[PDB]
Amino acid sequence: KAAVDYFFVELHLEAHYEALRHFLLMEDGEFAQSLSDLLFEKLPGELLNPLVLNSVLSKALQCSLHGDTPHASNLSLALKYLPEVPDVLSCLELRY
Amino acid sequence: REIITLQLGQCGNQIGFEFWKQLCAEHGISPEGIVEEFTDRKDVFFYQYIPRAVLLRVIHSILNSPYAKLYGNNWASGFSQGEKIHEDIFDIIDREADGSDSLEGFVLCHSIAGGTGSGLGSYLLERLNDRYPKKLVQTYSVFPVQPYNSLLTLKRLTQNADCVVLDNTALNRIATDRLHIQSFSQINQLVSTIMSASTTTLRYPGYMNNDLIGLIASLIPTPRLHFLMTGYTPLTTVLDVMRRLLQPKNVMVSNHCYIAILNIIQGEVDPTQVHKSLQRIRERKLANFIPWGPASIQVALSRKSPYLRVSGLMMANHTSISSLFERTCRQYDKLRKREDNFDEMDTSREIVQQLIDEYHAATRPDYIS
Amino acid sequence: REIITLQLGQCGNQIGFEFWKQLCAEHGISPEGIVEEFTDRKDVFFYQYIPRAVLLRVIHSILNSPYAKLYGNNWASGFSQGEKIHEDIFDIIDREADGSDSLEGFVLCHSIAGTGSGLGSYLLERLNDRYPKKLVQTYSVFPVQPYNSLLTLKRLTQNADCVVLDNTALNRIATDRLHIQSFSQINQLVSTIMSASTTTLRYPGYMNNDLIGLIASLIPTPRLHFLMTGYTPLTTVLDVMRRLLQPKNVMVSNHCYIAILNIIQGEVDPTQVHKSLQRIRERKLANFIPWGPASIQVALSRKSPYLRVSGLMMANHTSISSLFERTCRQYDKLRKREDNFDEMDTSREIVQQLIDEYHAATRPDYIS
Amino acid sequence: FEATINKFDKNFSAHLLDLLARLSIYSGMASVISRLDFNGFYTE
Repeated sequence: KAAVDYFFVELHLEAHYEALRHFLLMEDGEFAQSLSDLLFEKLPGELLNPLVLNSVLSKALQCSLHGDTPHASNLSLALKYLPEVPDVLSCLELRY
Repeated sequence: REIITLQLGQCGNQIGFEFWKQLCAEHGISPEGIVEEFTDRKDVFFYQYIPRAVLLRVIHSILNSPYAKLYGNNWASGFSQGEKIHEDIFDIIDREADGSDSLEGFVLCHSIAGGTGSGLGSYLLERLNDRYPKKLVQTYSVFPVQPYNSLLTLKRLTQNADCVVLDNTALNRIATDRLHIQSFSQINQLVSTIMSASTTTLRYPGYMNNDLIGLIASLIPTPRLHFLMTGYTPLTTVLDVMRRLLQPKNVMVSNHCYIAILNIIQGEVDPTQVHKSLQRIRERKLANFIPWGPASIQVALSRKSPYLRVSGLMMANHTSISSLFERTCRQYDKLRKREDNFDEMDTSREIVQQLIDEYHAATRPDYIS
Repeated sequence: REIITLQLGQCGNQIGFEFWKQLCAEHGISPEGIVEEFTDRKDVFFYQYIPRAVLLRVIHSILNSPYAKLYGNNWASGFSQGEKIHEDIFDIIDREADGSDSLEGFVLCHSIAGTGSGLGSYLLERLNDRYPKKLVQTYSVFPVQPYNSLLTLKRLTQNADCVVLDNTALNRIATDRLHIQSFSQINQLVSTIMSASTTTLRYPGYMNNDLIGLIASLIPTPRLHFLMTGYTPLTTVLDVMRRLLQPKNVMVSNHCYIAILNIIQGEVDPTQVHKSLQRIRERKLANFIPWGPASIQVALSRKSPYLRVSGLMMANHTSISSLFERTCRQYDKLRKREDNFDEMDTSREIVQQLIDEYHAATRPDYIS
Repeated sequence: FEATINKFDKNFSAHLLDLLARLSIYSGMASVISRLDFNGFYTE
């Protein structure tokens, strides 16, 4: 009982869950509607270097109107595949 | 994306005022336009607080109100005055337009009951399609020589406004029944409530419908059948709300079927039962939809203002709205036989009769082609 | 470095006197030029304290005020009388320039509308000839009136090395949010801008510690040397930065900016400044020249302890050409309505060059 | 003189497109580009 209580009232375990949902599961509007809206404006060698996709996030969080907290950081917008070239697939991860 | 409002005539400036009172109450904004101590994105309507209002006699009393720190009778004459101040007034719109980050739409609060604004409303929509072709326009028109000024503005609203009707007749029925008034500032108390909850999904972020194009694109199927009606039940679980909404005793309007419904729930209700209420509404068959395409009903949740109980709004596109027009245009033919070219009144009567044909054709199982 | 200020005409002396009154209070200096007991750099404007001023009927109103211990209408008449006292008035400046440690500039406060229009144009030619390494910044004020207005414009486009304040935008702001309906009431607004214009020369800052630092940043080409002002509070930096770009505050009656300088005189948070500029780039509230790489500059400052968040904007906007056409157009209407009268068309010729210079600056190929 | 000013332009602009190149490849260090460019220039 003192171990579980130590998590909530001191390390904010209840916050992390209700925060990752704001970012990963796209619950908070004006963020997915601003992240996906930016990426979809482009569509190969572009849109793949850490100069645009590693920076589009730091431009996305400003338009969130919810976040910009110590929780809001640590959103590594990385990738896991190098696309060559009408389909419905664009592989890209987003890890807390 | 920022939203801006325009209020015309005597009516629009009155309900828009109480619309500004009720909305300013939702957030912790003092009457003096200053935030008090006491999540909610207040940037879509307010600009650092300053509201994006544009007011076009009663204005004197409006400044005489404690909210001062918050900023003829014919149709052709109302159209003439709009031309005499064409450039003078428009500068306010432009300077507020690009001074804003990204304009999304134009909320229009006006009346069509023979007022100078009624013509004034007809002019602005023509120019709003002239200058800005990429800006949506929404209008919360209100219904009552009165046949003349009413049917004319309908000619402009059916081709300029891409999207909410409110008839004073069905409102006063609610007034005498559940408020027992037997005034103007009495019925608008409920009217401002409809508009306030109409933008619950905009001021508070949610998953779906985070923009004005997110609400309208689903309901309006074609640029012609672009008329909506509203419902607001709280005047208790989910099956209580949606069932009290579909009754004709609550609708703000004086075969037939629906095309699309939208129900906004503002409470903290248990979201586990929202699918159950959907089953009971289907099985009892309390509402009827179109036969041709698969038409459904959609519901989304949001949270009330924590500063201020389960509320709910119902937004619908019912083909019964065609009857209201028939009441109007019928009066025109009677006034056409009883009393420089009088040709604009012809094409106006002509184009609405195309719309009344477009509604009656949507209720047939072979509406396509 | 030091700066000697010159005040010409009735407009100059008053807005100059109100400028010194605001500054003497900002610092701990009593009206009798004695430091009161009660870190701010005061050697640039004050001489160890006495202001480095050169005043040029209205003088008696200053001599009778409690601040006594601190020291025709044709343009041709103004130009002629300056020629007669050339050596007299140039004897009080020479000693004022020499006696100075290392002179830097010559701030000039005057209105182009009668003697300050002419005598002002005369000193502007002599100053550049006598010293070519001294900057001449002029706080001109816009209003036979059309004639004298453009004549000085001829001198201000080749002599002055750098701020317009037009009375029309002063009258509009006065009746809008100040409810004046008065000269003594509009002067309270201009002096608030002047004392705020040089808020980076009275306090030791990181950058912009010299008068040539404020000038060379904005002015890209020596012809395009007209700037305008913006001053909002009559809260985060995003609120101030957005309210400054509203045309309701710009004191000026396609088109784009060349460079903007924002002055924040508050205690605002020093890390959120980059966050505000980022949202400005997204919403795209301001457009700039397409040819050269132009940016926006924002600088913080510290208010005097003896004397809240404010903000001022210094920008070089191409829309300033519109004001010149108004003066230019009115002249031609007077030229058809009435020794050689050839000095006017030469002035009319050179001012038209600047206007075309501006309209060609907003093209993607302004070069050549 | 008239022929060497244009040499510096080709020389100096070449180094600047190198600075803006390396300052882009990063995970601040990304907001510097918004301080070098504002007008979309150097977009090559």
